Amino acid sequence: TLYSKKDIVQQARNLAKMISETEEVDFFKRAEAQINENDKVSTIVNQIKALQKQAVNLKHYEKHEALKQVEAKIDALQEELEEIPVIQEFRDSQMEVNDLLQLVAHTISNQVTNEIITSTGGD
Amino acid sequence: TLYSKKDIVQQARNLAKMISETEEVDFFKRAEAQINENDKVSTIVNQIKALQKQAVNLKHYEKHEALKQVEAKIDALQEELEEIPVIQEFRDSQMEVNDLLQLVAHTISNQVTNEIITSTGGD
Repeated sequence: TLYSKKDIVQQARNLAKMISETEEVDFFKRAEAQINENDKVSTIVNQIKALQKQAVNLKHYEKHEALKQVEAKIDALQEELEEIPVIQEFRDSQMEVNDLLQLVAHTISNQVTNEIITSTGGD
Repeated sequence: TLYSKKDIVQQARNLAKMISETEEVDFFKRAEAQINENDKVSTIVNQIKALQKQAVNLKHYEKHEALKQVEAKIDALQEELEEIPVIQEFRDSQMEVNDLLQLVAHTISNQVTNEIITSTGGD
């Protein structure tokens, strides 16, 4: 009997659980732990939050010129955030995990095509 | 010990082999067999081929007006091709397989995030 879509979904979840037990995701997890504890990241994320609250207010009241300044402040803070060591580590771990996922997707896609070819021969 | 990228790739290939043994891919395979044997599809695909050969020639010699006619002929034939029953079946099977693959990708992506959350808690 053929695998049902339901079987495949369960098997895909099993693959994901193993993917979550790779050095890549292990890196992402400890990196994430470090940015949740870093004080500088906390200070900056809060300031950004506060400014985004003002932004919504300024646009409501159509304070365009004032909005531009708040937006400049947010851009300034976001770039500062990315300069932070633990943030750089986090971004690096994110990429490692996203690249791994893409590899899995390509592998699955390419293997399916191979299996279909070996079974049919292509059209 | 954590799974290595290599382990994951192998496991992804195993998932693909099972995916290739679903009703979806089984549908794609018998649909593909039918268009490779259909005479009308063969006639049209060959005519399209021949015209694409003329197209390359016309553009080389810069026969723009003439190229436009050859391109119109190709469009006419392609649409005729899609009207063919066995082709409609093939397109339907292709979608079933592509939708299944997308589901697998989403499932893997969403389960990884869940596993990371249950292990860390998110950032």
